[PDB]
Amino acid sequence: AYTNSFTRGVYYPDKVFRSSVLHSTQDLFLPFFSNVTWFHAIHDNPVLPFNDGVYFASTEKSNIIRGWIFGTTLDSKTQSLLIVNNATNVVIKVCEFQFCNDPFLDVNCTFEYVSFKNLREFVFKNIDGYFKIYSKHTPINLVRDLPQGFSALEPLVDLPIGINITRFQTLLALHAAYYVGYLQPRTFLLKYNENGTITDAVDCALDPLSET
Amino acid sequence: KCTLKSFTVEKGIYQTSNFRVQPTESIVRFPNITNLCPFGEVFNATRFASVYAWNRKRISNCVADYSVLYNSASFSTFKCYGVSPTKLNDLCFTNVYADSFVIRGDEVRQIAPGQTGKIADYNYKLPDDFTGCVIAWNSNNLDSKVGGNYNYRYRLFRKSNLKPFERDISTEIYQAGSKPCNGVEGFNCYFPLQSYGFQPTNGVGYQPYRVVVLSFELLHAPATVCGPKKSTNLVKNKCVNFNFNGLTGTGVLTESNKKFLPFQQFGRDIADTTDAVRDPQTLEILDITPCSFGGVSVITPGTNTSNQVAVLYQGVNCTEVPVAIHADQLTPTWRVYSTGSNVFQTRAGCLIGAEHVNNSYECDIPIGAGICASYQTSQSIIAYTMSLGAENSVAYSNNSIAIPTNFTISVTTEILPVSMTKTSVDCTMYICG
Amino acid sequence: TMSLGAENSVAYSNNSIAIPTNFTISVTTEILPVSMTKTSVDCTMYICGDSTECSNLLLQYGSFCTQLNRALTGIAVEQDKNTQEVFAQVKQIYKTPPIKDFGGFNFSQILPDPSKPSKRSFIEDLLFNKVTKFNGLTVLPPLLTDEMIAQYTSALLAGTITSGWTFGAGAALQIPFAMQMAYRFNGIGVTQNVLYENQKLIANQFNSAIGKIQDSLSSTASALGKLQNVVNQNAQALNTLVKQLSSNFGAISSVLNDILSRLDKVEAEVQIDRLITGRLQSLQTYVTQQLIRAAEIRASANLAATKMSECVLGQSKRVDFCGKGYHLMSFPQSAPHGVVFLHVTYVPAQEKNFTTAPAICHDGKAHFPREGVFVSNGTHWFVTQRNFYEPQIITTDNTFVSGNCDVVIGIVNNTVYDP
Amino acid sequence: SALGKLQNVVNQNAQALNTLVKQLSSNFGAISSVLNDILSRLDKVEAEVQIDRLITGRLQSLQTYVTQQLIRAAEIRASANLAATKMSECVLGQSKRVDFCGKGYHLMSFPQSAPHGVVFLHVTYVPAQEKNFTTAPAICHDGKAHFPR
Ligand SMILES: *[C@@H]1O[C@H](CO)[C@@H](O[C@@H]2O[C@H](CO)[C@@H](O)[C@H](O)[C@H]2NC(C)=O)[C@H](O)[C@H]1NC(C)=O
Ligand SMILES: *[C@@H]1O[C@H](CO)[C@@H](O[C@@H]2O[C@H](CO)[C@@H](O)[C@H](O)[C@H]2NC(C)=O)[C@H](O)[C@H]1NC(C)=O
Ligand SMILES: *[C@@H]1O[C@H](CO)[C@@H](O[C@@H]2O[C@H](CO)[C@@H](O)[C@H](O)[C@H]2NC(C)=O)[C@H](O)[C@H]1NC(C)=O
Ligand SMILES: *[C@@H]1O[C@H](CO)[C@@H](O[C@@H]2O[C@H](CO)[C@@H](O)[C@H](O)[C@H]2NC(C)=O)[C@H](O)[C@H]1NC(C)=O
Ligand SMILES: *[C@@H]1O[C@H](CO)[C@@H](O[C@@H]2O[C@H](CO)[C@@H](O)[C@H](O)[C@H]2NC(C)=O)[C@H](O)[C@H]1NC(C)=O
Ligand SMILES: *[C@@H]1O[C@H](CO)[C@@H](O)[C@H](O)[C@H]1NC(C)=O
Ligand SMILES: *[C@@H]1O[C@H](CO)[C@@H](O)[C@H](O)[C@H]1NC(C)=O
Ligand SMILES: *[C@@H]1O[C@H](CO)[C@@H](O)[C@H](O)[C@H]1NC(C)=O
Ligand SMILES: *[C@@H]1O[C@H](CO)[C@@H](O)[C@H](O)[C@H]1NC(C)=O
Ligand SMILES: *[C@@H]1O[C@H](CO)[C@@H](O)[C@H](O)[C@H]1NC(C)=O
Ligand SMILES: *[C@@H]1O[C@H](CO)[C@@H](O)[C@H](O)[C@H]1NC(C)=O
Ligand SMILES: *[C@@H]1O[C@H](CO)[C@@H](O)[C@H](O)[C@H]1NC(C)=O
Ligand SMILES: *[C@@H]1O[C@H](CO)[C@@H](O)[C@H](O)[C@H]1NC(C)=O
Ligand SMILES: *[C@@H]1O[C@H](CO)[C@@H](O)[C@H](O)[C@H]1NC(C)=O
Ligand SMILES: *[C@@H]1O[C@H](CO)[C@@H](O)[C@H](O)[C@H]1NC(C)=O
Ligand SMILES: *[C@@H]1O[C@H](CO)[C@@H](O)[C@H](O)[C@H]1NC(C)=O
Ligand SMILES: *[C@@H]1O[C@H](CO)[C@@H](O)[C@H](O)[C@H]1NC(C)=O
Repeated sequence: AYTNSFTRGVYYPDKVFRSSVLHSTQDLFLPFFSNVTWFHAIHDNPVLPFNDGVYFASTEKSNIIRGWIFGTTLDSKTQSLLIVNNATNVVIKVCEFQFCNDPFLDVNCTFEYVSFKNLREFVFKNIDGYFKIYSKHTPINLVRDLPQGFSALEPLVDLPIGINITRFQTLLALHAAYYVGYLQPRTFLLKYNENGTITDAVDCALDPLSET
Repeated sequence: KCTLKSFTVEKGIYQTSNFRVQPTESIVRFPNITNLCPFGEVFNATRFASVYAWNRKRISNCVADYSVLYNSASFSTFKCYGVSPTKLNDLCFTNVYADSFVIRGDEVRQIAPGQTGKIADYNYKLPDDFTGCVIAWNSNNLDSKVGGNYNYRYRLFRKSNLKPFERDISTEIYQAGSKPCNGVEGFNCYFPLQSYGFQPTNGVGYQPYRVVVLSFELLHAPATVCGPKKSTNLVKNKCVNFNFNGLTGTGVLTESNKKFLPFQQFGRDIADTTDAVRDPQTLEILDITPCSFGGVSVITPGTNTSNQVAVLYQGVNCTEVPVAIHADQLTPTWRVYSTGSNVFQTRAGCLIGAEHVNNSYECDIPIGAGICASYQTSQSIIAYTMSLGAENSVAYSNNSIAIPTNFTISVTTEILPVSMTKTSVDCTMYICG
Repeated sequence: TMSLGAENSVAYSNNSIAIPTNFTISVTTEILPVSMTKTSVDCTMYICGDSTECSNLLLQYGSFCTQLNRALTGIAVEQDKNTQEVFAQVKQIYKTPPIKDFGGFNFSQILPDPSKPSKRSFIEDLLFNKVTKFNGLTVLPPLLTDEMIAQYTSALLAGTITSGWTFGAGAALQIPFAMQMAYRFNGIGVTQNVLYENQKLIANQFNSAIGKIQDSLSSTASALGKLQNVVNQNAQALNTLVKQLSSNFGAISSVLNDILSRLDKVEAEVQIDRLITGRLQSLQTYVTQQLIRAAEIRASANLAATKMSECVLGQSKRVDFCGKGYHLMSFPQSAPHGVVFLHVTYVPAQEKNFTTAPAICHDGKAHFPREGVFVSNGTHWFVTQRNFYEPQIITTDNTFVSGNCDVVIGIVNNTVYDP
Repeated sequence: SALGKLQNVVNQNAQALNTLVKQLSSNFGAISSVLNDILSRLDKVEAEVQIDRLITGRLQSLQTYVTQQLIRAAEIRASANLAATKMSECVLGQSKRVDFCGKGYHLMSFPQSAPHGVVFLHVTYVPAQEKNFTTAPAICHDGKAHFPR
């Protein structure tokens, strides 16, 4: 089930305030007008490839998407990143083991940590073993496909966990819809406003006008 | 005079280069961190791991006094890249990573940027733009045994480099032959964890040496690993040397209203240089400038006529001039050019040492935006709005004409340059001779 | 494929002439740059910026830094020279005359507006609407404010209206404006009665052409493309010079305090010398571009100063120098970084064909026209001024004689009357 | 002080040459700016590095002088083209061009030579001693309008 990103998937590239400037940068972005895969809560959460990094988003009002699994092979044999919102907390670990095997909340782990009215956007990438998480939450009222418009994801976390991740899966709540797409090395032009905030972008490689 | 390299200065205006002393003072700001870093384990444990499968530790949130290691010059080498080792107690970092192992003393060569060899290839790679340090020492007395310490291992074969700061453990037959070895060992088809035969009687190069590599993460994220530096009080609204977590500068620290997002640690100018910071103790956002800069230009009669002189501070208001020059830290004969009653606000900047006048005259020395200055009566430098020449009013009406009854035959000089000095330069005799 | 223009066969023969039966006045607008922004640069504050450690290395390069600051100071001074040479051509501030009875002409658009805060004209105020720094770089104000410039354009204009040429050659002489235009018509070879017999019509054409200029300037800012280039080029050059501070030039950072904090002097000097070399070459590149660009703007300022003297302070005989058609008059209006001329010109407007011959036989004498041309309407012959059809009977005064009928090619027979 | 233009054309060339000479004393990061010092203190493999700094700096200085002289030569030529025009139009003629051949109405001009330059003595008629009069554009006689020749 295909659809498209249009203009989604921008994030703050570095931890600096800049104001009233057209800064430009090269990074692993979701390309403008790139295709993406749609899903909804049935069976629609098999294992998926992670590639260079994932754009992930869900349209919800009650948190039906609860978490994610990531790894080489997700197998009880080598370290797998686990992420779980458990309502009281957001919970993170790197275990191999399927000590809970369920692909949902029921209606040697070198690192652990704990913290359609809504659209949650998440970006997952990994540079030199430093895993990086970005997100945005926004209210919406929306069709079956991503809102054609602009907002920039802030970083949530950096984790030095070093895993050779190539595959991933998402955890639901069972006894809503979501989207998946992939980052590419791209050069972007970014519009920082008077208040330190990114408000627009251009993907230079998109077309002859964007090169201009 | 020093700007012009001359004892005489002609009438005019001159943009002085800065010779003022402004001796300044220093301010220091750091996190409240007190946990001592575990270097006394990392440099001192009973064994370090095999160079095939080196030890690693992320270090965070600690006081890193490297002076113990700097004084312990019994280390056979302590070499740093992108940092001089002297700076490590004054500089500080977001993260540090320590890698450690034992290797043959001859073969320690491989542990640097730009190196080659079977370990540099297959089982430990630094990036060639590595920032940090390698420390190593002879460990023959500890790490040599039997003539057969075959635990200290390297890849015999396989293909492609291990990448910068990758780890590999993998345990397989390596297929060196044209043969489909495919799980079966033989000649050119072999398992690959070959290793040193360290006798305690080995000659110097054949002995084991211990190694530590420190990699330093200088990111714009918050600092956590920092030297034994002590924070001062925070001075504001004075020219100071300053240091925030090792981010140095000299300038005026002030309070600020820059609307940083919670994760934004610094603010940057168009030049891609820091111009605002978050205090690591106070969490206040401070602004920065250089030491209260403003363009000092001197208005003067000729020194041939008077030594009396006036100053234009380009691009400042007269309320702020003493804080521009830092009159707190300046020569008295210079200091007189703040306040002093003869101080006047032009559109170009504050003018001090000139007597303002309500009349208008032709422009003797130009100051800017219709203001000019001249030397006049008992003498002073005076400053005035310039004349555009006299007003006149033609007696126009629909039936009146004026006609000249007489004439004068003027002779008007005009001067034009037509040529300039012909030259040639023998480049070899100029450059070399 | 672009077209060069519409094709046209001129209807030539050995004996046909076309004469205009009517005219039109026009007010073509011309725009010139005069002075670019007065920048100045404190080169040690750019190159090193408040480091003693770097400044003592920059001293090893000697007088490079001072000869660059001198070169920019020379550029910055000559911007006021350009502005002086173009506008200050009148030695006095002639103030605007009280009563505006200029024979039907209406200058209220171009004379100063007393209700504007800076007393620009109405058109000068449109021109000021259609046209739109930190790291040791600086910008300096011009010596003459936009209000002082508006006094000079007002003075030049009030002199031009009340006194014509005369305020350039000597003291201004008052003259009625319908007399000034009659002499300017006579200067383009059109007999002065052609103005007086048509004065109200001429004034309505002038007033209408003034009206069209407000509309024209109000329609798009691209009318000021020359002056907007002067601004954009200088802003682009400064952004380039500033943004080069972020470049590495092969050093381990572009931020000088990184090197100074991470390295000891003997190591740091090798890095800082790359940044000094790179920044100094980048500043030399900016100053060299500004020197070459200053010559272009100065060539424009001297051309503007020439049109000021030859066309505002007089009338120009020089073909196409001051508007197309035969030049009558010009009015200057100020604008940001430049000047604008409204060139008032005469253009012939309604051609009619006539038969013609170079001379006329009478008593075997050949007669030639004293002024103007012989023409015929097919039944009679006349003499006319060359630039406006005004047929007069051929007579012993409006002709002169030379030789006899035999010599001239294409001569014809017609009785010259004697008054 | 009247001959300021010509005196300045002399001063700029002396100032340029003095600047070009003074830069021979600058180090450009070498151990000395005097080339015989490098050649006498150091062996060739090391001396070459220091000499190449001096070559790099001195060559950059000499290209700066020639670039400045090319730009200044065009500025003098722009003035020579104007003087060549005033010679042909004002001396060899009489000029209708307002304020070209001096202020007032032009009569005549005389060239005089000067160092690096030329001087014109423009002779010009300037009117004086005005009177007011009443005036009218035309005159009526026999009901015809008469206009002045
Ligand atoms: C990620 O996994 C791959 C295998 O899926 C590992 O690949 C080996 O990398 C070493 C260098 O460390 C090469 O010499 C080998 O040739 C590779 N194996 C094969 C079959 O070619 C890789 O080590 C892992 N990378 C990271 C960053 O963890
Ligand atoms: C000469 O040309 C002008 C226009 O350039 C003519 O003036 C117009 O005359 C008509 C009446 O015939 C009026 O409706 C217009 O308003 C006039 N125009 C203007 C601008 O006033 C004029 O009639 C022509 N004369 C001859 C002899 O052909
Ligand atoms: C001179 O021209 C101006 C416009 O350029 C005329 O002023 C406008 O006249 C209209 C009526 O025709 C009024 O509605 C506007 O309010 C006037 N504007 C201004 C600024 O006055 C003016 O009437 C003309 N004057 C003469 C004597 O011809
Ligand atoms: C050529 O011009 C003459 C003079 O204007 C014209 O002759 C006059 O024509 C009018 C009528 O249009 C008569 O009332 C006059 O009596 C004529 N005068 C003379 C001296 O003959 C003549 O008609 C014009 N020819 C053409 C073909 O237009
Ligand atoms: C102009 O008038 C003269 C007479 O005044 C004409 O000249 C005569 O022309 C005929 C025919 O060519 C000759 O036979 C006569 O000998 C000429 N007489 C004289 C005194 O020269 C002349 O032809 C007329 N021209 C035109 C074009 O009509
Ligand atoms: C997106 O996917 C469809 C098939 O689902 C494909 O036809 C289309 O070409 C893709 N979009 C782009 C921009 O190529
Ligand atoms: C720990 O994880 C590694 C893979 O990263 C695995 O080889 C090892 O056997 C595991 N050890 C234990 C005790 O689970
Ligand atoms: C969520 O997880 C944290 C530890 O990860 C735990 O303290 C908390 O009790 C959990 N809450 C629920 C509802 O399971
Ligand atoms: C910036 O933030 C202030 C409130 O702090 C607000 O008034 C202003 O409108 C904002 N401007 C923009 C461009 O968002
Ligand atoms: C930092 O330390 C000082 C004493 O050195 C203490 O007064 C201050 O409250 C501390 N601030 C924080 C945020 O830890
Ligand atoms: C290593 O430990 C010994 C005591 O066992 C101590 O004397 C020595 O100073 C330590 N060296 C380092 C570098 O910590
Ligand atoms: C300058 O000083 C000299 C003596 O040193 C004197 O002769 C001359 O008149 C002075 N000129 C002016 C303009 O003051
Ligand atoms: C000059 O600065 C003061 C504050 O120091 C301010 O109140 C005043 O308005 C300023 N005046 C001008 C003309 O900028
Ligand atoms: C100058 O004029 C102002 C009023 O415009 C007046 O306040 C001031 O006292 C005058 N000063 C002199 C020296 O006349
Ligand atoms: C002049 O007359 C000829 C007659 O053939 C005609 O072709 C031409 O167009 C006319 N030109 C004008 C200006 O009337
Ligand atoms: C003009 O041309 C005609 C033929 O078109 C010829 O007969 C006549 O002689 C020519 N006249 C002149 C003056 O050239
Ligand atoms: C001309 O006459 C007017 C009459 O008011 C007078 O004001 C003016 O001064 C006179 N000008 C000359 C130069 O005589």
